[PDB]
Amino acid sequence: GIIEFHVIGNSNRRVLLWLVGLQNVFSHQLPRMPKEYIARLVFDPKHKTLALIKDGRVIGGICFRMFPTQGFTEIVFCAVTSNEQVKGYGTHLMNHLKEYHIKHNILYFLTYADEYAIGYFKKQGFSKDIKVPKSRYLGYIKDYEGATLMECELNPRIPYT
Amino acid sequence: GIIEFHVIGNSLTNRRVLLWLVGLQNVFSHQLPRMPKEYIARLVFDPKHKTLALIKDGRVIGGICFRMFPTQGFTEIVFCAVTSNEQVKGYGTHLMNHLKEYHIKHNILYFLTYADEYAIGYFKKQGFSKDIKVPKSRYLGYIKDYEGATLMECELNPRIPYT
Amino acid sequence: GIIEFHVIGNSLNRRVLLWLVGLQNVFSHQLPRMPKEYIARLVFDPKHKTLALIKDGRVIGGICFRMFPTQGFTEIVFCAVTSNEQVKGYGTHLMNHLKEYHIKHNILYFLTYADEYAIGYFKKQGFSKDIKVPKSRYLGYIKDYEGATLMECELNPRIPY
Amino acid sequence: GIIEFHVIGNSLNRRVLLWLVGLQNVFSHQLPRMPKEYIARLVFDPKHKTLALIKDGRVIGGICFRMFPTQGFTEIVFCAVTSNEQVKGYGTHLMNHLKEYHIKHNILYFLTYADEYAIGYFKKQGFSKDIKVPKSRYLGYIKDYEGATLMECELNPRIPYT
Amino acid sequence: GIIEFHVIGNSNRRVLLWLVGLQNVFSHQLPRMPKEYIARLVFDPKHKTLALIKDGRVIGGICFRMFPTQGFTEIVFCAVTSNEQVKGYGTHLMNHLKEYHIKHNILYFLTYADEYAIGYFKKQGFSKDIKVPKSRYLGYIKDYEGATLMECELNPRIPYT
Amino acid sequence: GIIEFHVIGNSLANRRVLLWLVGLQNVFSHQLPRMPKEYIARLVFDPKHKTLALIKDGRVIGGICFRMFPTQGFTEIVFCAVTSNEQVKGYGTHLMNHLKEYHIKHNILYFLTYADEYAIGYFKKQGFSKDIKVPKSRYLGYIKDYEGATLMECELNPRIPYT
Amino acid sequence: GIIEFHVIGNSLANRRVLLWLVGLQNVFSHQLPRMPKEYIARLVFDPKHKTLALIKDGRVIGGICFRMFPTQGFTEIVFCAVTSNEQVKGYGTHLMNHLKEYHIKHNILYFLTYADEYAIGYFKKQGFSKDIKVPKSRYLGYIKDYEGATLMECELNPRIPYT
Amino acid sequence: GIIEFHVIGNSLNRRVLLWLVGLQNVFSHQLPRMPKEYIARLVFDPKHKTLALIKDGRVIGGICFRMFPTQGFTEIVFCAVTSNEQVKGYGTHLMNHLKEYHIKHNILYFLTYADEYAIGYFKKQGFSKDIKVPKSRYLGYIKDYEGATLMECELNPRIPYT
Ligand SMILES: CC(C)(COP(=O)(O)OP(=O)(O)OC[C@H]1O[C@@H](n2cnc3c(N)ncnc32)[C@H](O)[C@@H]1OP(=O)(O)O)[C@@H](O)C(=O)NCCC(=O)NCCSC(=O)CCCC(=O)O
Ligand SMILES: CC(C)(COP(=O)(O)OP(=O)(O)OC[C@H]1O[C@@H](n2cnc3c(N)ncnc32)[C@H](O)[C@@H]1OP(=O)(O)O)[C@@H](O)C(=O)NCCC(=O)NCCSC(=O)CCCC(=O)O
Ligand SMILES: CC(C)(COP(=O)(O)OP(=O)(O)OC[C@H]1O[C@@H](n2cnc3c(N)ncnc32)[C@H](O)[C@@H]1OP(=O)(O)O)[C@@H](O)C(=O)NCCC(=O)NCCSC(=O)CCCC(=O)O
Ligand SMILES: CC(C)(COP(=O)(O)OP(=O)(O)OC[C@H]1O[C@@H](n2cnc3c(N)ncnc32)[C@H](O)[C@@H]1OP(=O)(O)O)[C@@H](O)C(=O)NCCC(=O)NCCSC(=O)CCCC(=O)O
Ligand SMILES: CC(C)(COP(=O)(O)OP(=O)(O)OC[C@H]1O[C@@H](n2cnc3c(N)ncnc32)[C@H](O)[C@@H]1OP(=O)(O)O)[C@@H](O)C(=O)NCCC(=O)NCCSC(=O)CCCC(=O)O
Ligand SMILES: CC(C)(COP(=O)(O)OP(=O)(O)OC[C@H]1O[C@@H](n2cnc3c(N)ncnc32)[C@H](O)[C@@H]1OP(=O)(O)O)[C@@H](O)C(=O)NCCC(=O)NCCSC(=O)CCCC(=O)O
Ligand SMILES: CC(C)(COP(=O)(O)OP(=O)(O)OC[C@H]1O[C@@H](n2cnc3c(N)ncnc32)[C@H](O)[C@@H]1OP(=O)(O)O)[C@@H](O)C(=O)NCCC(=O)NCCSC(=O)CCCC(=O)O
Ligand SMILES: CC(C)(COP(=O)(O)OP(=O)(O)OC[C@H]1O[C@@H](n2cnc3c(N)ncnc32)[C@H](O)[C@@H]1OP(=O)(O)O)[C@@H](O)C(=O)NCCC(=O)NCCSC(=O)CCCC(=O)O
Repeated sequence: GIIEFHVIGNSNRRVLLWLVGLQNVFSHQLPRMPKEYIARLVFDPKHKTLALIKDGRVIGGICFRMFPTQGFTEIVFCAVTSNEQVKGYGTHLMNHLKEYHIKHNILYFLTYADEYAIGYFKKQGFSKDIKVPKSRYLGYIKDYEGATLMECELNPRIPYT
Repeated sequence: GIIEFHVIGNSLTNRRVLLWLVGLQNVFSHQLPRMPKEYIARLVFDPKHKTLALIKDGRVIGGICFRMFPTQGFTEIVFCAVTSNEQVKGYGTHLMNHLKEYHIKHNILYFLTYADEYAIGYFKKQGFSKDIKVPKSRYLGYIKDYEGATLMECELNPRIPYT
Repeated sequence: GIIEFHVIGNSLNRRVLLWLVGLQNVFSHQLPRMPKEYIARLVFDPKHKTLALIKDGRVIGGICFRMFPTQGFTEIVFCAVTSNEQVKGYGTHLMNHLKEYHIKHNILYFLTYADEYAIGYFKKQGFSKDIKVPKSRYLGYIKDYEGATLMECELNPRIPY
Repeated sequence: GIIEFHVIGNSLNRRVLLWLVGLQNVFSHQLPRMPKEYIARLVFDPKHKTLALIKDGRVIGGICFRMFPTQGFTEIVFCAVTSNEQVKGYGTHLMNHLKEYHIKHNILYFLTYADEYAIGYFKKQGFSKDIKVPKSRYLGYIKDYEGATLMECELNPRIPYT
Repeated sequence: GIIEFHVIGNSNRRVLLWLVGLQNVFSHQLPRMPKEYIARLVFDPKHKTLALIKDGRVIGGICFRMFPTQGFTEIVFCAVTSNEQVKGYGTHLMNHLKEYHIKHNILYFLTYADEYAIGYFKKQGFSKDIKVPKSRYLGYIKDYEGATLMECELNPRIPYT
Repeated sequence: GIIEFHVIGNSLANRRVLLWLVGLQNVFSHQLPRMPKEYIARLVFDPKHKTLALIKDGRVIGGICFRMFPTQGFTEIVFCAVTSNEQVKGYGTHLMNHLKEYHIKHNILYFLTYADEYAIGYFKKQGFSKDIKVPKSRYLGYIKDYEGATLMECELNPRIPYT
Repeated sequence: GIIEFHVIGNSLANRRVLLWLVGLQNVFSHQLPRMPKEYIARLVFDPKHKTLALIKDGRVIGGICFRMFPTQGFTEIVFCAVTSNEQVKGYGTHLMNHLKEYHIKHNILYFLTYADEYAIGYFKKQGFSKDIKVPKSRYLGYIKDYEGATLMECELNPRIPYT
Repeated sequence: GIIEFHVIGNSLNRRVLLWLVGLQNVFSHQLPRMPKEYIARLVFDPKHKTLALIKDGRVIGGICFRMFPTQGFTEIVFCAVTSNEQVKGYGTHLMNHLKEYHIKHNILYFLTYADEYAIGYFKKQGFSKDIKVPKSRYLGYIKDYEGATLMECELNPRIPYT
């Protein structure tokens, strides 16, 4: 149906049910993390979420945490619901997220990828060469140990969307 | 007895809480004799200081005074004590665990603190470590420094329940 | 006509408004390979300021910059003097005002990237390739460009009056 | 006669206003190479406060400072004692008061610059050329007087200074 | 490419950037017009502008000024950006402007056209025979020595879009 | 059988008037079928158009939708219709008269209308004329132009009672 | 008797003004007895119409009803009358002289009127002309063109003391 | 000395009032065969504006005008500068300022009835006898003094006059 992207968060029913929608999709695709954890982070004020909507219904999104005081943006949760993967949705999601960030003058993503995920983060432009001083992000980015930290650098000249 | 925990603090915007804070200043000062009593009470009743209080039968029997630095990304452990006839019962670790839970819920996962010789052992068993991942450039001037004490650090795991 | 220097920006005034569009035009005209949209987005960003050089109510040049007190330097984003008034010292006065403005604001370091068409002008303004600012302090704060040369300028602090 | 301290500033009283002028006077006289008006814009800046030393009604000394609590330190801007009150301990009591004041606001580091003529006083007040504080924490905030040693003082909140 | 139309003006950031986008497209497509004149009118509040928005960015517009008291509108600027011309965009912009002017009780367009623009206005149902009296438009619309005054009369009983 | 006149219009209205406006838009739309019913609708509910409604047993049977241009010194006649089973009874004249008297009481003295081939003798019999004394500069681009229709004019005497 | 001039009308009255207006409604209709009293009354009390009243000994003895059309730059003389026991004494010429002075001070420099056969003499003596300098497009429709009545104009000079 | 321009008038502030009276003097004195009553009644009329030329406090000239925004033009009513400051560009700088003022208020036509001594000046200011504004549009809104020359000036809104 109509496909739409909304950057939504907690500061309205339509947004609220979308946020439960997202928390359902993040808990279900990322089972290794307590659903109570995903709920707090999704419904936190400082966290925003880019929501992919197919016909009223959440099917995917990205939860992030902008650190404009730090120069970068932390990518917290990335899921696309199982009957919607591998149709290039995750890419469209990352690009809207990229476009959103260049419009807000922020040019580095930082995220902790799991072994299963790294291939998709490559294909979005993320590298293992972390050019940000560890002193800049340690303690702000939620430091999963074992998970693999990656960087992305945006070019505010390219239209990502 | 009945046991309750409570994050309390001197608000600039109540009386149970007041007498509760007084009781903590009395515990901290008497269990921490080389801390001047006036210095403790200044910190406790300071607004940007919170204080997890441990209450047994309405009576303060311990607690941790801490100062959050969310902009910096870590919490300063300021005081903690358990009153003398309630130590070695596990109350000290229950305070720490609860303190750890509150701090996941507030998206902070780093504890800094200075320890004398006599407290260093306790903090290791709360899973602090001498190795400090946090940049000096981030905590210096915000945490009450202590020349002559160890700087300990603790890293919390948001995927874990502590209480 | 009489020359005026003003440090302006979007405040988050009709005369300042049309001046910011004037700057957006001489910036986007003299830096022709840069997206008009991008220059406009930055000129009108509230956290960027622009030293405008005014001659007869009309914009003839200026320097778009972005200060980083928390980091001790200022990023210089755009510098252009309009064509019919270049090589008249106008560029130098703009740079010299900027230096005066920053000494008074206790920032004594400029960081800029210089393409080959512009690097000489910056050398002649007291810039060097010798970046004394720790890389620790500027990554993720200055728009890292590849293929361009990062230049530094260190100001000399002055006791006013 | 009566000696008396007050932390004065220009916010948004005739007594306080003339007190400030006296402070600009004493500062500008004891710092003769400082432009008088640069001293003026500072004393009367809202973000600057001054610890005034009044003696029998009259400004004889002071320490002008700017607090940077979001950065954990205070910048010491001007110290001075009028010349016929120097070498009496007035300078030290002015400092010790400024310390006691800052313990109470949980700022525990002083930064300042020291020319030839006053570094010895600052060392007697416990300032060191070792700067514990991150250069990343003050480089864009404090006025640099290049040619004058930057010095730091770290405060112990557990001790009385008054 | 999601195209979309909007009648906007100066009384919101994206609207501001949208007008800058418009002032740009106008200057570049109408070079003999001073850039500052174009901006002075676009950001004048009695002047509205029908922005054509391809995939988020301005790629065309008509700056017009409505004169209800006088019973007509002034067509002030017309442009479609260079890469998007001869696709129909110019005619679609006129038709939307015509519908807006039906639903607003205004059924007369006046414009001055130089020789290169006369072809386009004839195609949009403009004519050189001006039935509005000089008494009604003169000194209200900005006249142009040597440009043809072109007139258009709309049918409120027609759908134009 | 009780017949009333009311000058109504869309105030920028209660249900009786709203329903009347609709009934007027219904009637105008049927007795004028070459007029887009969406155009009739948009005009009748315009806040600067008024309508002299002929009502019988609470029911709209006819009206004259007009547009007063007091700055220009005349009124435009927009729509004129009596329902079909009430025509040729003299309703359309009483409507014109009530409208004529309405306007001299409002110090407007000129009517302008466009009349197709099939409406011209109606207006002739209500005092309208093809000879326009109003200057083209006064009305052009203020009245809705209908190319191929005859512009008609009417001059009202304020020393006359019309009703 | 003490004579007075007062520009009055029905605003949006004062019981001394309101009785003056009927005093005028009387004098106008009685001196112009072939115009319906109703038409005179409606106008005198129309609020876009003012009246310059001539008050002798408190009673009304004449006046000039007028209508200022500033947007068009002219005023219309609509009624002029002096009580019968007070004609041929200079009253109609003072009333006009005041009307003139008043309009200079309001930056209006043209008077128009449609004079009947019996008025024309008076208007000429007040410097009125049949030669109309104001284009037809400015007054037509705004002032009523009675068949058989003579448009006459008066052009005022602001550098002249009229009163 | 210091020279400033000020569009002033009576709003229906004493330094303004004394400034208007200064204008009514200067006008009345440069235009002696015009009744001073009439000059004054205009200058202080509220539908009238006056662009004042202040040199060292003192009003040395100005232009009294009347904007007819509904009719699309502005009447020039009085132009004078003091007898001992003419022929220095003052009256031309005054009109240039009046031109810019009217561009921003989108009124791009001036009309004036000139006496024979004025005509040269308005022509240097770019006035001409070829009136594009239809009679219907200005007639009666401006008094047509017999013997006076109706002149017109069209302003170009893309040119910078000041
Ligand atoms: C990976 C996504 C989010 C993307 O879904 P998508 O729409 O299918 O992506 P697409 O545009 O259609 O395809 C893009 C392209 O990415 C490549 N790719 C390589 N590895 C993978 C992979 N594991 N999954 C999905 N795609 C992957 C595929 O080949 C795709 O096609 P392509 O090769 O480009 O032609 C989705 O498949 C999903 O929800 N997976 C399960 C959740 C997950 O594992 N998320 C990653 C971790 S989230 C985070 O920020 C960290 C949490 C903490 C931690 O991990 O430690
Ligand atoms: C440390 C506490 C508060 C803990 O009391 P508790 O309820 O009895 O603890 P528990 O859970 O029952 O047992 C914990 C376990 O920790 C072990 N342990 C090893 N070393 C120590 C040690 N030094 N102190 C307390 N326990 C210690 C004990 O064997 C306990 O049993 P376990 O090993 O688990 O079988 C208590 O002993 C006390 O009141 N101590 C004196 C107050 C004190 O020194 N607190 C820490 C310093 S305050 C601060 O934040 C630092 C200020 C800056 C500076 O000091 O320089
Ligand atoms: C470069 C400026 C802004 C300076 O204009 P100006 O008024 O002529 O300066 P001036 O005081 O009269 O001349 C002083 C001196 O500058 C020297 N110079 C050396 N190289 C150049 C050069 N490439 N362009 C202009 N001047 C240059 C001239 O020889 C002059 O020599 P002199 O000292 O008089 O003997 C102007 O020419 C201009 O707008 N040029 C075209 C646009 C441009 O390339 N601007 C500089 C790039 S913007 C930038 O690098 C900021 C960051 C951009 C990014 O991040 O990518
Ligand atoms: C330095 C002060 C302010 C101190 O006043 P005081 O009453 O004499 O202090 P005290 O407690 O009685 O004496 C304590 C001790 O200070 C020692 N000392 C060593 N060197 C100096 C020195 N250069 N000046 C003053 N005292 C100095 C004296 O020997 C005393 O020693 P002691 O206590 O007996 O062991 C005074 O001498 C004075 O007013 N001097 C003139 C102004 C001045 O030098 N101010 C400090 C310059 S920094 C400033 O405020 C400007 C900004 C920085 C910049 O310009 O870059
Ligand atoms: C005129 C427009 C805006 C329209 O372009 P467009 O998107 O290509 O329109 P289209 O529907 O795709 O094609 C329309 C059709 O109109 C015909 N035509 C005749 N002359 C022209 C012409 N000069 N340019 C474009 N088309 C023109 C062409 O045959 C076009 O294709 P078609 O007939 O459908 O096969 C465009 O060409 C353009 O951007 N031109 C540059 C600026 C400009 O020419 N503006 C018009 C005058 S600005 C004004 O309103 C008055 C300012 C005062 C003054 O000039 O003095
Ligand atoms: C014309 C009216 C509205 C009036 O009808 P009514 O109630 O019967 O009036 P009445 O007092 O009994 O007068 C009947 C009298 O009018 C005469 N007559 C001469 N020509 C016509 C004519 N063309 N149509 C209707 N009647 C006409 C008849 O011979 C009758 O003779 P009579 O006066 O009784 O001796 C009615 O017949 C009707 O419903 N007509 C259908 C709609 C219509 O044509 N309305 C007039 C035009 S709408 C407009 O305002 C113009 C919009 C723009 C445009 O037209 O382009
Ligand atoms: C006209 C007036 C108002 C003037 O009477 P007044 O107070 O005596 O004025 P005055 O200063 O003493 O006379 C100055 C001079 O006016 C001359 N005059 C020349 N023709 C006439 C004339 N036809 N009627 C009255 N006076 C006339 C008299 O001869 C006087 O002496 P003069 O000949 O100059 O040596 C008076 O006669 C009167 O009230 N008459 C009855 C009403 C009347 O006819 N008023 C004239 C206005 S007509 C009107 O308002 C409706 C026309 C609108 C329309 O329906 O189209
Ligand atoms: C005309 C002005 C106002 C001009 O002020 P200014 O500073 O002297 O003029 P400027 O800037 O130096 O420009 C001088 C230049 O204008 C040329 N010019 C040609 N004819 C004349 C002329 N008749 N008067 C003044 N200048 C005249 C002179 O050759 C000068 O040559 P230039 O252009 O400098 O090379 C001045 O001379 C003056 O105050 N004159 C006395 C009052 C006067 O005549 N005012 C203008 C009449 S406006 C009016 O109300 C007339 C009656 C209108 C009505 O019927 O309501």
